[PDB]
Amino acid sequence: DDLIVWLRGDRAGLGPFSADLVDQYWRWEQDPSVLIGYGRQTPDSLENRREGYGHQARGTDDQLRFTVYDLTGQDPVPVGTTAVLIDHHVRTGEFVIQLGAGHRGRGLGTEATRLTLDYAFHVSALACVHLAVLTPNTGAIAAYERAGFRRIGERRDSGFWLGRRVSETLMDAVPEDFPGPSVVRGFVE
Amino acid sequence: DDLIVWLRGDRAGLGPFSADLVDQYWRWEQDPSVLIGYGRQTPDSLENRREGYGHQARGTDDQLRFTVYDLTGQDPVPVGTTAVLIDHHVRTGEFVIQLGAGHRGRGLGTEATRLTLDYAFHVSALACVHLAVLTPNTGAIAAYERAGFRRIGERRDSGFWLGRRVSETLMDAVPEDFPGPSVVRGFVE
Amino acid sequence: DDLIVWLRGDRAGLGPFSADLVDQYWRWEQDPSVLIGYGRQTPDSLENRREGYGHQARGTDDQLRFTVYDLTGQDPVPVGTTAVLIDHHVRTGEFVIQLGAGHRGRGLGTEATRLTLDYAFHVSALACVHLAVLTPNTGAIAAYERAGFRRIGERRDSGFWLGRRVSETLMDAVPEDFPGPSVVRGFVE
Amino acid sequence: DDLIVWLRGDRAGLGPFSADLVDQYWRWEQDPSVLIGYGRQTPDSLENRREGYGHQARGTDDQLRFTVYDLTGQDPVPVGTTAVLIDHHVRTGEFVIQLGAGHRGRGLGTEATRLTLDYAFHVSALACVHLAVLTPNTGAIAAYERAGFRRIGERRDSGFWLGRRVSETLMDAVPEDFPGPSVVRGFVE
Amino acid sequence: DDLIVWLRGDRAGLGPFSADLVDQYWRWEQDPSVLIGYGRQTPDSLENRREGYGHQARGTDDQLRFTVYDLTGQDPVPVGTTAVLIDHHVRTGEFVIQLGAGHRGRGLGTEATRLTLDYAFHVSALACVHLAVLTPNTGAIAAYERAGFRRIGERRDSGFWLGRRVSETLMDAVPEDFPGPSVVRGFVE
Amino acid sequence: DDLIVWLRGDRAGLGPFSADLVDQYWRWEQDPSVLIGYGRQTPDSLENRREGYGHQARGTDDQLRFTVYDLTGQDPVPVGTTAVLIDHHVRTGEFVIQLGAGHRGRGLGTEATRLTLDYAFHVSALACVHLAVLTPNTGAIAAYERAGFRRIGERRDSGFWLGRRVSETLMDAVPEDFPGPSVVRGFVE
Amino acid sequence: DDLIVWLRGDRAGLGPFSADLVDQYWRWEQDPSVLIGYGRQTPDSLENRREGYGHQARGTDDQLRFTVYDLTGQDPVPVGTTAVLIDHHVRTGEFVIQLGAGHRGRGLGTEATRLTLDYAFHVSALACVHLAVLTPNTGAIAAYERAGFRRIGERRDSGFWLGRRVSETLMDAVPEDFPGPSVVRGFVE
Amino acid sequence: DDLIVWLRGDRAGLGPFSADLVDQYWRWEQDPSVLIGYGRQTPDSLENRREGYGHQARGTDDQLRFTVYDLTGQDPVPVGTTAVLIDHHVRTGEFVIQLGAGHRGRGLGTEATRLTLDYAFHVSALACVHLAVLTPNTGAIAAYERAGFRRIGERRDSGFWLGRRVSETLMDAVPEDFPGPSVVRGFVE
Ligand SMILES: CC(=O)SCCNC(=O)CCNC(=O)[C@H](O)C(C)(C)COP(=O)(O)OP(=O)(O)OC[C@H]1O[C@@H](n2cnc3c(N)ncnc32)[C@H](O)[C@@H]1OP(=O)(O)O
Ligand SMILES: CC(=O)SCCNC(=O)CCNC(=O)[C@H](O)C(C)(C)COP(=O)(O)OP(=O)(O)OC[C@H]1O[C@@H](n2cnc3c(N)ncnc32)[C@H](O)[C@@H]1OP(=O)(O)O
Ligand SMILES: CC(=O)SCCNC(=O)CCNC(=O)[C@H](O)C(C)(C)COP(=O)(O)OP(=O)(O)OC[C@H]1O[C@@H](n2cnc3c(N)ncnc32)[C@H](O)[C@@H]1OP(=O)(O)O
Ligand SMILES: CC(=O)SCCNC(=O)CCNC(=O)[C@H](O)C(C)(C)COP(=O)(O)OP(=O)(O)OC[C@H]1O[C@@H](n2cnc3c(N)ncnc32)[C@H](O)[C@@H]1OP(=O)(O)O
Ligand SMILES: CC(=O)SCCNC(=O)CCNC(=O)[C@H](O)C(C)(C)COP(=O)(O)OP(=O)(O)OC[C@H]1O[C@@H](n2cnc3c(N)ncnc32)[C@H](O)[C@@H]1OP(=O)(O)O
Ligand SMILES: CC(=O)SCCNC(=O)CCNC(=O)[C@H](O)C(C)(C)COP(=O)(O)OP(=O)(O)OC[C@H]1O[C@@H](n2cnc3c(N)ncnc32)[C@H](O)[C@@H]1OP(=O)(O)O
Ligand SMILES: CC(=O)SCCNC(=O)CCNC(=O)[C@H](O)C(C)(C)COP(=O)(O)OP(=O)(O)OC[C@H]1O[C@@H](n2cnc3c(N)ncnc32)[C@H](O)[C@@H]1OP(=O)(O)O
Ligand SMILES: CC(=O)SCCNC(=O)CCNC(=O)[C@H](O)C(C)(C)COP(=O)(O)OP(=O)(O)OC[C@H]1O[C@@H](n2cnc3c(N)ncnc32)[C@H](O)[C@@H]1OP(=O)(O)O
Repeated sequence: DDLIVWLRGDRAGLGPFSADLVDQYWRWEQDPSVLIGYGRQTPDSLENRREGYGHQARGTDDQLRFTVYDLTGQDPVPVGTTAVLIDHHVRTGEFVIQLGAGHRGRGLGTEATRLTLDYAFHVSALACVHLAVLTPNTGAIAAYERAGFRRIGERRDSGFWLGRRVSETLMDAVPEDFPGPSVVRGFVE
Repeated sequence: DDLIVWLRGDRAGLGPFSADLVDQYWRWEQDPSVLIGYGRQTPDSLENRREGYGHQARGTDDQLRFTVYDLTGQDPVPVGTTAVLIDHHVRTGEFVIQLGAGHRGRGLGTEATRLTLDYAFHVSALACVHLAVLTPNTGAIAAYERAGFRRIGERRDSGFWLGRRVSETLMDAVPEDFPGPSVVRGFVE
Repeated sequence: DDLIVWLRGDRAGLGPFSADLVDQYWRWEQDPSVLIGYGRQTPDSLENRREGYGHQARGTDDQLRFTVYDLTGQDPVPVGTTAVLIDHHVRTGEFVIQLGAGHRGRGLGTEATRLTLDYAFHVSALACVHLAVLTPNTGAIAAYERAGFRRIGERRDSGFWLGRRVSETLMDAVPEDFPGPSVVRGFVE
Repeated sequence: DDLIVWLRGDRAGLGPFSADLVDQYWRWEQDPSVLIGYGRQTPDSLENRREGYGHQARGTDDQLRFTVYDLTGQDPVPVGTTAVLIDHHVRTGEFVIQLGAGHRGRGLGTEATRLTLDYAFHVSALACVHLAVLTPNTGAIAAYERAGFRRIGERRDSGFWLGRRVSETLMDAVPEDFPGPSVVRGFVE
Repeated sequence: DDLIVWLRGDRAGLGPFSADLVDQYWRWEQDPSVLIGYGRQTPDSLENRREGYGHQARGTDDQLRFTVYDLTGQDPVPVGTTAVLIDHHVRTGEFVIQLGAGHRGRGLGTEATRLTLDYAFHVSALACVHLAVLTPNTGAIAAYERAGFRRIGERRDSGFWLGRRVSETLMDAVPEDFPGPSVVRGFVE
Repeated sequence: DDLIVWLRGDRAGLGPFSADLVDQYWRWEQDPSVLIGYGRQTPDSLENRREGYGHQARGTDDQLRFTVYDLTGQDPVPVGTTAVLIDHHVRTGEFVIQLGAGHRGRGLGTEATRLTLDYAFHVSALACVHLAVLTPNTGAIAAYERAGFRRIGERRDSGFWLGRRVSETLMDAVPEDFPGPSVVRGFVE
Repeated sequence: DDLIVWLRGDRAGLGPFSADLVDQYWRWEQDPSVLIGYGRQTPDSLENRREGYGHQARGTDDQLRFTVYDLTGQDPVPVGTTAVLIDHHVRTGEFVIQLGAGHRGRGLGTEATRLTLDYAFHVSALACVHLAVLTPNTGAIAAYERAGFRRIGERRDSGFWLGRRVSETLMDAVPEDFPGPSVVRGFVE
Repeated sequence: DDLIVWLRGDRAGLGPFSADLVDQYWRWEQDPSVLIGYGRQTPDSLENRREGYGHQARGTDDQLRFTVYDLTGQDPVPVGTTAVLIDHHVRTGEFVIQLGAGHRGRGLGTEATRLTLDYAFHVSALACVHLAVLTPNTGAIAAYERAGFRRIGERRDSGFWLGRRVSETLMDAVPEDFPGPSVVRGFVE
């Protein structure tokens, strides 16, 4: 009962960024695959994440932070995190996502991204959500395309993939391109 | 016995803004339906609400904060919160209200608003209580009209409803329009 | 040359909220006619205004503050102040205005309000600008109507006019109702 | 002699971000045309810019700030500012530029951007410089293309131009696409 | 389960710099053989190491710190520490390593250094990793050569070995010289 | 008379790091040629150098800082700076040097480096002075070789020269290789 | 197992300056015989020693502090303390030693001093260790001579022995005079 | 008249450590010959000496600091500094002295040392004054011997002279060996 779920899809759900899961967040974020995908170069320390959680909690006015839940089992189980950094001046947000090691390839990222778009469009009233993703990270590309993002173009020589200088793909999503039924509309009506 | 009730109506009651219910207040306020109705765009964090409760408690000179109780059962059960921000210079207040997910449609909002008007008129000696409500939120409109509010007009393009730009309805209530018997008069006489 | 002018109309102009004019701002704001029109009940002290100017200058992210200039003479002469309090979450702002004692009835308020609407619509990208004005203040009503505001309705018994309890008129303006040519479009094109 | 010039082109030059010009920087940055082009919605206050200059000066490890000079006259005259925010983890920077009101259309922006690219590529050893520009700002588009930037694509509905929701163009530049002779190579050899 | 392992080789592995092992780190670092090899002249105090651990944890942006694990047994057992001090301006790092007294000569240092090179090249995207080692410390020389380092030369009279003034050997490693299969590539692909 | 000179050679001299020359030090250090030679990527701000001078002055226990003087004229004129960072544990120091734009190629760097070696060997009693220099910086190589440094080797891919990844040359000097007469011996005997 | 031993001789050993033994250190140091031998005139208080231990632990860069162990029994038992105050500028240290009341005359001081010399010469790379000892303290003289110290001379009238003004003997030791096998060489080879 | 003189000999005198001469003290102390003689390895900064003067002035309970005066001219002229660090527990002090560059070889050091001994013996009531001097510094040896010091012995390999490891000579002086008439006795009788 402690694990609150706000948005419930068919396969995934979103809930708040609970403080009981800060060590799990640290372990997910310091996985080498996530470091490669994000492009972070150094692991962070657990003490520093524990300290940073308080500042993350205080600064919530222009930031969405969710814990994604796998709803295929009897009870929800957290599988990753999603975040949108909101710029209230232009109604846009920047989207990032990562899942745990054992939860990838099962589709949870696609519906997690779709639910994040639903929340950002229909609760936050954002006009555009955009992301930057390293070009070789093709799985994320496909997940974002099916979630509702569209390709803008490639920013040449702007990241490292396994030490090699590679481009990164810029993608964006707009409310009129949002696929599938919206859970938030079900909440309101 | 810990749950203090000040005003007791037929279906609802009002009591103080107890500190034992801060987590319940957070869970009510972060529900997506309440976020849509209020027009808030980002969830707040539990730590930030816990911190803010102390400041809310200290600043009570020009602020009413109540917990609404359902009195239909054997014991009172809290179902929502009501607040009036008081401007002592002109004897007016701004009214907001929200209930929990499972308590809507049973009428508790109407008598909660009516009791809030009774307290604001007959204890706080306010000359006018007003509110701003998004136009598509028709249930709140009907509840406010039966509680004692009257429509002023529509403020065009001043809010978002499911990402769509919509108007909001301005309403106000005056003591000479207060319907039904007053509990506070029963307290005094 | 010290008096910077950003927007130049036919009769009026807008510039920044200069620190050399804080005493003039205090004298304008403490005039009994402005106190009656705004509904403020006590004069403020010059020391307190001098202290507050620094905090006003620091907090500029969601606030417009202009000094209105009379451009009918050889050089600009400041005649009043205009302000818009911006709510970035919904792209709306609340508008207030006052002129000095000897500058009223010459039309400067109308073009000052119109230029403020031009700036708020075409630079700040606001969807709605609204105001609250005491009903007996009919001159302000006419000035706002010709500037581009439209009447919403009356909030009953929500202010004092010469000690008498009176209503206040709510007005709003939208970009599609903005009259006349826009100076900002001339800046851009 | 006080105006230091580091890079000297045919028409323009770059020098340090001198503290004697903070008021001129404020006046340039608060011009309505620059506010429209950048997409900033509120003017900043002179006191706040004066305070911020110290923090800008202290934080120079990952930030380039230049004052652009017009070298067509007998002595250099500052005409604008250029900045690159450096991300040392991936050797990339984000580029912004603005000129004063009377210096546009004379070409100074093109060589200012080209010299900024020369410095960023050949002194800072950056692999990619990128920018975000509102689509209707076509003059900046042409200036950036001739300076050495190439178009990536359009980020849909991510900015306001005169209150209208418009897209913004993403551009980037790489060392192998840098046009013309490099001044920095002349410094070294 | 508390002992996290990120990189797993055949004989060794790398994990985070856990706080539960600060006393073990102190005992390893104060061993006379490690003091001779590093060239440190005075033992450090346990209280000072306990204090320093917090500062080491906070400063992780340009520093790699690993605990090396022996994976030959049923469960991982920590045997030493490796560190890379990163200079993000030029994509280079300085490498140091020490093992516990009973774990030397079994090969763990070679694969620990190789895995550190793998992480530094393929996650941190470093172009060069270099080290300084006292010339008489021939075992470390052989371990570094087989791990992937190459000899640069000798810095004359720049260290003490058992009180005698001796030279130190400078070595470096580049990605194109990295031997053997990379674990990180297995993580990504 | 204010310009103190400690060591006087035939062409050059060394004196203390006077506070009257902090702006001249800033202008020398921010020259693009010095930034290329040192490998620094961003200019520093004058305010930050002025602040840092106090901390540089306080920390003199393990640091040599000199201003080099040209003694060919009637009076000494400062032409550059030299520094040695001392590690008292092993009696070694790291050497850096830069001259002003108009003073290079006249030989002053060679005798400045030689006098710095004389001071470091015969006053500081250092056993080894070493340096790191980018390989394409051949003039510095020749100056250091004639001053008394000897080549160790090349550290591959450890710096940028005009944006290109290049190696850097490691050099060292020992007292028994110190060429020419020593001024310090003249001071003592 | 808590009692760490670094250097192990035939009769004695040296380990770190453990915090569990601060009261034992106080009791040893306040013994009247140690006060006479050192020449201290007043006892120190236990609270002051407990406070000072933290500062002693923090300042370890130029200070050796050991606890001497008697290794004749089954387990090590601490019998005294040895200290060397290091001057890193000239590679010299000043040596002091005291044992507990019941451990003198059994030889432990001689090997404790010899092991301290071994550590100071072969780990700290000191060129000279010296001491000052009151002339009537003949037992310490003999112990120091057999440990490896040689007599310099007598500093006349520079101490008190039982209230009488007496001279103190100055002694020093150099690596080339170090007697017996070195444990540290066994650690390294 | 500002230059106070306490002790007046035939050729030299001693006075207080005036604050008007802090820059002259810095210039004397940073002369390379004084650095060689004392054995200091790095010059100190003028700001640091100016800061340290206040702390030197406050701590005068166990410290003598004099400015030596040349009394051969019409008025006293300061030529150096002398200091005695007093250990009140045993009535002993450690003596140091340096003169300016142009005042050596004229005998002023001998009478300055003799007057310092007179003050230390007959005002401070010290039983022994001692010094440590590098062995090659033979002029200081002769000056100290004629002033009243006697040789104790040589501390082997405890200093550097022009980079060479040399011994230092230990000397001491006692009241019964004080040569010549005492000025202080003339003050008292
Ligand atoms: C915003 C940024 O900066 S990008 C950073 C992204 N974060 C990371 O990469 C960290 C590690 N990766 C992850 O956490 C996750 O993989 C995410 C969040 C990127 C989402 O990836 P997934 O959850 O696996 O996508 P998902 O599981 O919904 O399925 C995506 C589709 O991509 C396709 N796909 C998967 N892998 C590959 C591949 N290697 N190549 C091509 N296509 C692939 C599959 O068809 C898959 O459909 P299916 O798995 O449902 O059958
Ligand atoms: C002040 C502001 O800014 S408005 C913010 C209001 N807060 C929220 O909307 C948060 C979510 N909603 C709520 O918490 C509650 O619904 C409140 C506080 C608005 C009150 O709503 P309710 O308590 O359901 O009104 P209530 O239950 O007293 O009945 C209201 C009447 O509205 C009518 N009504 C209910 N839903 C609808 C609807 N979708 N359409 C039209 N009419 C409706 C019904 O006839 C109902 O009568 P009944 O339910 O007693 O039979
Ligand atoms: C936002 C709020 O809370 S309302 C607070 C308003 N502030 C104040 O009232 C302070 C004192 N008043 C003022 O500073 C100014 O009068 C303002 C800012 C309200 C603007 O008023 P004005 O500048 O005089 O309006 P303006 O001069 O542009 O002309 C307005 C028109 O109103 C009409 N008008 C003026 N007075 C009256 C009146 N007493 N009755 C009816 N109509 C009138 C006139 O036709 C006039 O047209 P004209 O003067 O150009 O010929
Ligand atoms: C990075 C960002 O976020 S974009 C923010 C850009 N900043 C601003 O827009 C603030 C206001 N504008 C400016 O300060 C300047 O115009 C800059 C910095 C954008 C550069 O613009 P300019 O300096 O005028 O470009 P420049 O003068 O070098 O010439 C650019 C070319 O664009 C072309 N051009 C100019 N105006 C237009 C126009 N309205 N439509 C189409 N093309 C145009 C011309 O052919 C011109 O060539 P020319 O003027 O040398 O004959
Ligand atoms: C970066 C610096 O500043 S150097 C500081 C290094 N740190 C230290 O020296 C502290 C003490 N030493 C250690 O901790 C470890 O010995 C390390 C980290 C240096 C690595 O040494 P090792 O782990 O023993 O190397 P490793 O075990 O992988 O084998 C190295 C090879 O060197 C060779 N080798 C070992 N000892 C010697 C020796 N005395 N002489 C010559 N060759 C030797 C062996 O052939 C060995 O192969 P093998 O042991 O697998 O059969
Ligand atoms: C320690 C480090 O990190 S290296 C950083 C060095 N700093 C810099 O490079 C900043 C800019 N450069 C300088 O300040 C100076 O050039 C220094 C300090 C490097 C010294 O260079 P110089 O003072 O010119 O050397 P110097 O003048 O004594 O003469 C050096 C010799 O190099 C030779 N030389 C000069 N230029 C070149 C060249 N481009 N190619 C080959 N050889 C050259 C000449 O024969 C010259 O002899 P000469 O000039 O007396 O006839
Ligand atoms: C550094 C300074 O300032 S000196 C301060 C020294 N500290 C103290 O004196 C405090 C009290 N004393 C002590 O703690 C210890 O006695 C120490 C540390 C000085 C060492 O003294 P010891 O450990 O007894 O010397 P040790 O036991 O190794 O033997 C020394 C030799 O001196 C000789 N000796 C002992 N006592 C005397 C004596 N009274 N007269 C002459 N010779 C003596 C013996 O032959 C002895 O050989 P042996 O005891 O092995 O048979
Ligand atoms: C306490 C310490 O740590 S020692 C540090 C001493 N400080 C310094 O050395 C700094 C530089 N030197 C000085 O400041 C001064 O020389 C001092 C303070 C050491 C005193 O030296 P002086 O004042 O020259 O001694 P003084 O002038 O009184 O005469 C000393 C005698 O030494 C003899 N002497 C002088 N130089 C030499 C020499 N190179 N070799 C042998 N004998 C010499 C002379 O016979 C001289 O007699 P005279 O000069 O009166 O005819």
